[PDB]
Amino acid sequence: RLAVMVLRWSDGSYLEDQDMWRMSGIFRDVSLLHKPTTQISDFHVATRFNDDFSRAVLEAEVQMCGELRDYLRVTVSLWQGETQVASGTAPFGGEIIDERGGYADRVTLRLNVENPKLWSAEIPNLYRAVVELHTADGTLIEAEACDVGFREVRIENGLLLLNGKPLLIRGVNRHEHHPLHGQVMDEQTMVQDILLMKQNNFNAVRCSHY
Amino acid sequence: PNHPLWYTLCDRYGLYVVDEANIETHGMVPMNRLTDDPRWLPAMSERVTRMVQRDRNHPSVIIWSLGNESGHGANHDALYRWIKSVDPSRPVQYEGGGADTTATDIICPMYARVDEDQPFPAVPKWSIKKWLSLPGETRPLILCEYAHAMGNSLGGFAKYWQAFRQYPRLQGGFVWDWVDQSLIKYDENGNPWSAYGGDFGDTPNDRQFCM
Ligand SMILES: [Mg+2]
Ligand code: NA
Ligand code: NA
Repeated sequence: RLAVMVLRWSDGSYLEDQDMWRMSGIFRDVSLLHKPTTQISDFHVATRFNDDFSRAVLEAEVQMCGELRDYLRVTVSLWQGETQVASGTAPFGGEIIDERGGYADRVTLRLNVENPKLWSAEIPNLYRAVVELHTADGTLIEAEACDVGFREVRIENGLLLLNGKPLLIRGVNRHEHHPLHGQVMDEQTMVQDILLMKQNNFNAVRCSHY
Repeated sequence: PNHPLWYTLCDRYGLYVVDEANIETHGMVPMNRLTDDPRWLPAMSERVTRMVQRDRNHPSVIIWSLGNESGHGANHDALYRWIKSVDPSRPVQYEGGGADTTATDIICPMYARVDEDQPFPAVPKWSIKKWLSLPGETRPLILCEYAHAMGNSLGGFAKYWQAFRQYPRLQGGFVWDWVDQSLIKYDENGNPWSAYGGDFGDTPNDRQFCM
């Protein structure tokens, strides 16, 4: 049995003065997650490009918690549909970063990707990155994953560029609001909103204000 | 460069002066044919250097100009740097080759409009409000020529002044121009009349465009 005591007002309320209905409760999902003792505790995915975006490097930094041992490995594999386009395997132990050494509980994998399909609002090309924590001899401990979009965002010479080209933001601010359910969001409502936005030539959304 | 007395009168009465080298090669095709040619660098240099040597002590002179309508050539870049080296006290401007070249401290277009772009190939005349904020652009903008006062004209003059007052980096301009270049001719009765291009048997000519 769980017991949750939810307070409508707290010191946090001073930082939550958005122009919206003031409601309260357990208004998003509740879940139970099982992780192994030796686990992926964090991972970051970055994509860097050459000048014309014909070559990319996917860099995945992976952190573990738990029992750190020499047999441990991380494999990051990159998929385009059913095709594996890239893969890298390494033991834990990052590069030396200061006088005390490095992160023995971290590893950075670097994957070369030739002619990556690029992500934009126009063509949302995605790859799948699978992060496998495993023993060297082939025992999967656990896997985590994410959708990867190969894109660079940078400001250069006063312009916001996406994959080297200046964006024109056709945006809208969107609160999480339902006339019956209040601030509870469901998949159906989210999809309905996205379809209507795209059908009306929007390409961008601001999470006003959270 | 003007008659020497002009600068003394501007010193004393109080007018800001742009002193401009006697270099215009407008009729060349393309406009920079001579100004990009190193064989014409000596001749151009004398028109710039001898102006600076003569007029550099006049307080009324606040800006040096490399000339007018001669495109943009390497000779301009060389002479821009010569002036900057010998006289750091005054900005150098030049409109040729698109009004915002490496040979000018001031974006100095001629007849760029307030709100309307004129996107000519190679040498566009942007809206002056737009021009200021082009990616990477930081310089002030002062039109070397605007509001062409030919005949019944100066329509839209107020639009320029509204923009000049609203935008810090729009710092005004020079109207084209002060005085009609008409000449006096005499009829059979000896009565004077105002003449323009073609009235002296001059051909080819550009008729009333001198006024
Ligand atoms: Mg507010
Ligand atoms: Na101004
Ligand atoms: Na004229």
